[PDB]
Amino acid sequence: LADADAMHAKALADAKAESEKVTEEAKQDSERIAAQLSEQAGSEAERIK
Amino acid sequence: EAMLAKTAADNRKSAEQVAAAQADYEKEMAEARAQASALRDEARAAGRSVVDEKRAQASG
Repeated sequence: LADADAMHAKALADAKAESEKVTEEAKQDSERIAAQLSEQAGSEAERIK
Repeated sequence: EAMLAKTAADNRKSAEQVAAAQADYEKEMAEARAQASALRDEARAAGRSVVDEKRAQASG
């Protein structure tokens, strides 16, 4: 039971840390996608002009 | 007899506790994957809207 409590604690801590890290990584991916997509939109505007 | 019953209950409860801690681990993995997929989806959707309105402005 003590080992299971320790496993629960460490697993919860690692889950929170990994979830936070991957959530922020997915964020950064989202902003990078948005930036490159705005760049593509600007290039399309230049092409249209 | 109470100690024997409590030991059996502790064994079962710790087995289901490790099972549920693991299940919570995959559950939050799936949760994080879902939020990452969302973030990406709405980001690209906003990009679609912005590029479409830029195309409209360029056309006009």
